[PDB]
Amino acid sequence: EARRVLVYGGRGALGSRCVQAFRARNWWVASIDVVENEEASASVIVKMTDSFTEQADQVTAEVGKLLGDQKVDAILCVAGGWAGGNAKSKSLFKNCDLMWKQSIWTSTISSHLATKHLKEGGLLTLAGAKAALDGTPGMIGYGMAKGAVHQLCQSLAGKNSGMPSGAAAIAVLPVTLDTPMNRKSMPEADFSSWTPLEFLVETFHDWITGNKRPNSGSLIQVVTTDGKTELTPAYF
Amino acid sequence: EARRVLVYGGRGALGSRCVQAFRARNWWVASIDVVENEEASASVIVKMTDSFTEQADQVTAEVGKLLGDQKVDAILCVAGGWAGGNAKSKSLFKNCDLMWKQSIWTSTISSHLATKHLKEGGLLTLAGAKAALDGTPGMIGYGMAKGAVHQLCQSLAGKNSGMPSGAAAIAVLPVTLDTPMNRKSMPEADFSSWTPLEFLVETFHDWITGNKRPNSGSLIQVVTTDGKTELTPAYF
Amino acid sequence: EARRVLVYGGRGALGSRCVQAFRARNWWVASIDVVENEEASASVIVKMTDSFTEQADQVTAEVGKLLGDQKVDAILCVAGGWAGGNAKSKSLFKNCDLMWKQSIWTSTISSHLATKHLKEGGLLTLAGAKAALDGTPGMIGYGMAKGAVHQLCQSLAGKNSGMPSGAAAIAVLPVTLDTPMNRKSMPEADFSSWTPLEFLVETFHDWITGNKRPNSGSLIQVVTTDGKTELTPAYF
Amino acid sequence: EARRVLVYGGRGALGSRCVQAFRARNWWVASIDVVENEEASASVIVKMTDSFTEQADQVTAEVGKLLGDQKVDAILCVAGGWAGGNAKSKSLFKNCDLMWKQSIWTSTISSHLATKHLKEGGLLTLAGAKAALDGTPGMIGYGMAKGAVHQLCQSLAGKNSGMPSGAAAIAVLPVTLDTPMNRKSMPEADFSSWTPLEFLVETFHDWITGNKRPNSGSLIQVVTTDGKTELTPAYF
Ligand SMILES: NC(=O)c1ccc[n+]([C@@H]2O[C@H](COP(=O)([O-])OP(=O)(O)OC[C@H]3O[C@@H](n4cnc5c(N)ncnc54)[C@H](O)[C@@H]3O)[C@@H](O)[C@H]2O)c1
Ligand SMILES: NC(=O)c1ccc[n+]([C@@H]2O[C@H](COP(=O)([O-])OP(=O)(O)OC[C@H]3O[C@@H](n4cnc5c(N)ncnc54)[C@H](O)[C@@H]3O)[C@@H](O)[C@H]2O)c1
Ligand SMILES: NC(=O)c1ccc[n+]([C@@H]2O[C@H](COP(=O)([O-])OP(=O)(O)OC[C@H]3O[C@@H](n4cnc5c(N)ncnc54)[C@H](O)[C@@H]3O)[C@@H](O)[C@H]2O)c1
Ligand SMILES: NC(=O)c1ccc[n+]([C@@H]2O[C@H](COP(=O)([O-])OP(=O)(O)OC[C@H]3O[C@@H](n4cnc5c(N)ncnc54)[C@H](O)[C@@H]3O)[C@@H](O)[C@H]2O)c1
Repeated sequence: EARRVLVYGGRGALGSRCVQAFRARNWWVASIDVVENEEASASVIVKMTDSFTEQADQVTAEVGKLLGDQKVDAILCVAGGWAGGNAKSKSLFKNCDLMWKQSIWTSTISSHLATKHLKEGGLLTLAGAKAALDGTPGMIGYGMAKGAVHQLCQSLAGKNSGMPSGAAAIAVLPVTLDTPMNRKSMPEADFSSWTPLEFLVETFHDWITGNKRPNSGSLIQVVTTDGKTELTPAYF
Repeated sequence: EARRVLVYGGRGALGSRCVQAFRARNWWVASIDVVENEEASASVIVKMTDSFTEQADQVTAEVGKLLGDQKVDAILCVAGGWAGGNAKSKSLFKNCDLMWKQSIWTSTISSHLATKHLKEGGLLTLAGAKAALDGTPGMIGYGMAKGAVHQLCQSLAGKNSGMPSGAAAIAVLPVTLDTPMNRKSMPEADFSSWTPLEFLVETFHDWITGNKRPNSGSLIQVVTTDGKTELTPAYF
Repeated sequence: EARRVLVYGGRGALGSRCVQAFRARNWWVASIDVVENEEASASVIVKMTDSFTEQADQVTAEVGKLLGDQKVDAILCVAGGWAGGNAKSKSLFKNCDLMWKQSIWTSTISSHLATKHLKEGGLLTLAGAKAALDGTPGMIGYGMAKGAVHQLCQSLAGKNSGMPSGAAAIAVLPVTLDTPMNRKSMPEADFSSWTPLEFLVETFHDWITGNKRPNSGSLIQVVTTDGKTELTPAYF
Repeated sequence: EARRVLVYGGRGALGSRCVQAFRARNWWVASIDVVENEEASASVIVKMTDSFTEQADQVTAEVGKLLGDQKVDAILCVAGGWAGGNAKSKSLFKNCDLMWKQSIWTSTISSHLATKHLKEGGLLTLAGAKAALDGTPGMIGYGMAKGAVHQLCQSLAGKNSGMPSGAAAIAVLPVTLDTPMNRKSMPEADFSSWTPLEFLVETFHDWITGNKRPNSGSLIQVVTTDGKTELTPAYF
């Protein structure tokens, strides 16, 4: 059930594949990002600023004029990334602002675009990370941004949150996805414990089209061991 | 057993009461807030800026000079505030920008200053909220903020976080505090279910001065019933 | 407010999604169909027979054993199915026999169990159709099978019926539920007028957890215009 | 203006009287029922079976053999009966089954026979009931069955049901007919209200001979107050 999709983080490794395969199946796919994704039906360009309200208003404004009264089947917020740093760090403040702008800013503008552009029965997927289900001493910024996003699921799953009737919020919780960049930077890493980008496209495919879709509020873990990926509930 | 205290959020309702209880015991108290505290030993002024890196680098420069080589006993992060609104509200991006600046920008800089300026065995307290242990649909922004602080507290409590030996990070999680503004906003409320500011200040002295302090990464729910307040832990 | 639910029709398209969401809500869901449902907490297997009292006594008996002295919060009766044909049709006697078996046999056994097994205050939902509120000249068996279910919903709402005190028998009148088979079967159709199953699962959830439940003997029309689904009262 | 007629249920209280009277007129009258009516020109005897398709294929092929190329002028389907019991009852299933057999099966086979045999401009009359225009809590099987017959009658009045051009299907809906066994089961009732079979043979005869005929799909309530009996439209 799905010929309309919004991918926040459209040019980034996983979002890019979601743009590629939903077009291979003739869905209209649109990419919200800091750059244009030429393979998308359309791209919306996010404005670099320090003002959350200023980037928030320009993005919500231009998805306004692009969709008009067209609702979407799914918004997949897959924007995100990584920066390390413990609390004693040099870089703690540079990385915290990078992380907050990458997951807490993007998941909050997407949530709003959900309450306005999203179908009843539709789907908002949020980008969590399983590291954050506990203390992340070595990456304050990361854990904080993604633990914020897991609390946000619980809230959109809540009575009177703004989510369209029958639509759902599901935070996907990876350990390490498997991108060319990750392979380049973490060379001697067991790539067989990284999830393939395709298993998440496959998963958003079943979920978007009613197939075995998990309750709103759901924090779904994605663990790959030796090539085999597993989806497991986490409870907040 | 303690004498040197930082209060982040020093001119707020709990912040002022901490300067007063402690100043009148002849503790050295410095206040950090966007304005001055004439009843504190010292005042650091927080520069209004949308740049988290602007403000952090500043507070860490000014606190860093005040203290020089003196390790303080306890840093109390009691900055904060409150703003409602679900994902559909029009003022959401503004109300989220406030709640992150008051609760996410301030609890992070205080985690940083604690790795740099805190005594071995000393204490950092962060201000969380019991409401955000669950989903907060009627207040998207506020539960992201406080949800991120409960996660930060788990992080500082762990291996190689940056905290000094024997130093505890503890999050206090109130349901409602008895303030003049709560009275004036929720005028027809049952004020006996509110936690009196004085309970927390009596509690901050007990944990500060060695007597009865809990573990680092403790989330301590603060609940007051018919004037009687008990404290009970939450697990993450 | 509901943990125990019987889904008469547990393997069909809508009743299936009801065993999924409610077991993921850790409710006790017992499927009642012509085949076991492996996701349910229980299965009563309806023995195929041209004798009404044989199907009706083996179901009442197997469900009567399965629960014993326990009462259930709800009996969702979503069994039904469809076949066409006018009064001249050579498939008339086959189709008619199947529709009266799928909707009158199952509605009358679900009634009877509610009087014996529905918790005081509980829900029974019967499966109806918007179509059958007027004449159905192209599907005689169907409009005559649903129309009898609409008249049953009223009799249950009547004084001295057997219905448990405080309980409600509500009927649901859909035009087209969006489902797998309807997209494989009706393929150039406008899906924007088709109800997403996830909206009826959420509604069943409201009505079962006491929230916005309509009165007993209500004919609720479910109608989706442009993706927005609405519930309106029909009067018999 | 009419001389061949089938009387379905033709051996029962109004069924017998339509035979006797249309015969006093010399109309060729055929009686369908589970015993032969020796007063009519030809009697079909319905096989007592559980399979709807077994009985329906047998009654259709016997009426079919008897008439061959002959179109009839009016099928008066006056078969039926009565049984009590609300949804909690012991006898619920037996009587539901009996009432479906008597009033739902018989009426669906009449309708298939009118499309095959009724003349253009001819008449099909179905036995409905005032009681079932609303809920019937004490008699669940009876109101389901008669509620099924009211719907069928709008379906047959509709476009391409298969009814011969100009023909009509009109449901008659009594409160109580004055019958001998009604006098035995109800010995003290005010019979001045019990409609007399006679008034419906008088009326069937007018409708059959085009005199003041209701439109097709009309539902005629028949209410007798104290010696006059009025026919008034009911609506779906
Ligand atoms: N190895 C992993 O990729 C990995 C590991 C753990 C968790 N997950 C998480 O799941 C999600 C999917 O993984 P990913 O590889 O696609 O992340 P990613 O880093 O590859 O994608 C980042 C996207 O965010 C965009 N961008 C950055 N800030 C933006 C902003 N404020 N507004 C609009 N665009 C912005 C970038 O242009 C980019 O398209 C991520 O959020 C990630 O943190 C992934
Ligand atoms: N009923 C309540 O007031 C209540 C209930 C539950 C939780 N809390 C939480 O408990 C804590 C203390 O309670 P409070 O009522 O005294 O709050 P408060 O607002 O009265 O005091 C906090 C002070 O922190 C300052 N602060 C805001 N932004 C800052 C920034 N960017 N840099 C430095 N300081 C900044 C504000 O100026 C304010 O004066 C807060 O974290 C609050 O959210 C309060
Ligand atoms: N588009 C639609 O699917 C649509 C439209 C209008 C109304 N409805 C009505 O809403 C209800 C649910 O829709 P649906 O698509 O899920 O129906 P469905 O046909 O897909 O499912 C009916 C299920 O109940 C079972 N059922 C049939 N006879 C049974 C019996 N005698 N004993 C026990 N179970 C029996 C069937 O085996 C099947 O698993 C149906 O009753 C249907 O009539 C559906
Ligand atoms: N008090 C009333 O007389 C009254 C009230 C309301 C409605 N009506 C309805 O009007 C109709 C005619 O009135 P009635 O009193 O003469 O009913 P009746 O019981 O006296 O006669 C009905 C006849 O239909 C036959 N019928 C039952 N099963 C049949 C079958 N399987 N195949 C063919 N025919 C079958 C019965 O054998 C019987 O011969 C009935 O259906 C009745 O329910 C009558």
